[PDB]
Amino acid sequence: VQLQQPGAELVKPGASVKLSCKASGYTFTSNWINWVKQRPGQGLEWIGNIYPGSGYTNYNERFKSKATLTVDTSSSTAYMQLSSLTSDDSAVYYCARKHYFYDGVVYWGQGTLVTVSAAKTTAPSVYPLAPVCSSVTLGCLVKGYFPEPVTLTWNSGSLSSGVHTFPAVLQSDLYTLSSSVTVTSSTWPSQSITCNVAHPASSTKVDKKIEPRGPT
Amino acid sequence: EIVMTQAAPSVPVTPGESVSISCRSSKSLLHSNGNTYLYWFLQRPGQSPQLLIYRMSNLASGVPDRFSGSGSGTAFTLRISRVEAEDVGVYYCLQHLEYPFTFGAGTKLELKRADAAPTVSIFPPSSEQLTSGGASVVCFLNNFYPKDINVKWKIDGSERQNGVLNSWTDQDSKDSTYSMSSTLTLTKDEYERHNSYTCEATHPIVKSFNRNEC
Repeated sequence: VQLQQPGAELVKPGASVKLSCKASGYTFTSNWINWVKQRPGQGLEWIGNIYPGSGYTNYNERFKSKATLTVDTSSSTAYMQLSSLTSDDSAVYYCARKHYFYDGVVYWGQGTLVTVSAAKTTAPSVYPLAPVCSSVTLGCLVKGYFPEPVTLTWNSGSLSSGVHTFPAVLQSDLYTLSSSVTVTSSTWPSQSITCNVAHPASSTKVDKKIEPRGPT
Repeated sequence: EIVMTQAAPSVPVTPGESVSISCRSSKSLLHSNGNTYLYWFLQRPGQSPQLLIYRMSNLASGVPDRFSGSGSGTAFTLRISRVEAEDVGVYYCLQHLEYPFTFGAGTKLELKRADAAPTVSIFPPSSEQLTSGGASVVCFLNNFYPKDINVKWKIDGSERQNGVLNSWTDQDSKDSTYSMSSTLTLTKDEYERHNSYTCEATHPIVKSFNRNEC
C-alpha cells in the first residue's frame, strides 16, 4: 500500500544485495525512510535512516560499512545495500516512515526476508491431503522448497476462519510446511476446496484441488 | 546507546481484565521541552509492528481507548484495560530521544482460558507423493489449551520415534488456543511394508488408519 518491498532475496555468502522500498504518494522527498532488522524469532534493531530530499543519513554504528542507504527520488524508491554477507545477516528487513503531518501514524513495508546461503532455489511439491477412506478436516503439504517463504491460501482467501498454517521446518536443507482447514461436513466434498501456494523466489504458483480418496 | 530494558519475557492475563507491561531506559527520556520520547508498538506473528503510543502517553490513530501509557523519566508502563483475545502478540518499547534509536527486547502477552482437549485428524500420504519415493504421514492436534502437549506415533503396533518433525502455531487471536502439526516421514518402500499407522495425543486421543483400506 504505502511501502512496497520484495518478499525474499537469496544471496551467497560474501556477496552483496540491494534491497528496494518503493513509496506511494507525493511526499517521498519530505519524510525520513527508516530501516529495521529482525532475525527469525528475535527482536527489532534500528539500522539507520535517510532523508530523501537531501540524502542526509544517520547510521547506527553497528551497521557502518555493512549497510549503505541511498535513494532514487525520480522513482520514489529507497534502497539499502548490505555487503559481505554472513549467516548472521539472514533476517527480515523492514523500511518504515512517519506520516507527513501526523506523528501518530507510522507506515511499514511488509519486510524482505534475506537468506544467505550457497544453496540454490528449489520450488515446492504440493500435495493435497483428503480424509482417511459434523465436520471434516482437509490438509495441504508443501514439501522440499528453498528458501522461505511461501504464501498459502484456501479457495483464494474465501476460507479462512477454520485454517491453521504451521511454521515451516528445515530438514536436509529444504523447508516443508503443512496447513489444515476444518469445515462443516456438508461443505465438502459437495463444494470444491483448493489449496493455493505461491513461492515467489522460484516464480511459481500452484493450485491443488482436494479430492476424496479412491481405490488407487 | 540508550539501553532499553523490558524485564518480563511474557505476561499472562485473563480476558476482560487489565494488564500492565513495563520498560525502563538507561538515561532519562524527558527532554527540556517537557515531552518524554518513549514509544510502544505491538507486533502480531507474521505481521509488521503497529504503533500504539507516541511520546509516552499519546494514543496513536486507530488504536482503541483501552490502551494508555504513563511513566517517569526512566520508568514506563503500557496499560491495556479489559483485555481482548485479539490483543495477543509481542509488545515493544522504543526510545526516540537520541540516535541510534533503540528497542526493548519485547514482552509477549499470553491469554488465559479454560482447558481444551485437541481435535485430532490423521492423514495418509497423498498418492502423488509416493511417486517421489517418499511418504509423509501428517497428524494435526488442533485448538487445545494449555500449550504443552505430547505426540506419539506407532507403526504396526510399535512406537516410532525417528523421522518425526513437529511445528506449533502462536496463540490464536480469536479463541486463545494453540495447535500443532506432527509429520512422520518414511521411504515409500518402508511405508508399503507396514499397514497400521497411529497418531496418539496426550495432553489419550488416538486416530489411526490401515494403508490398504480404500
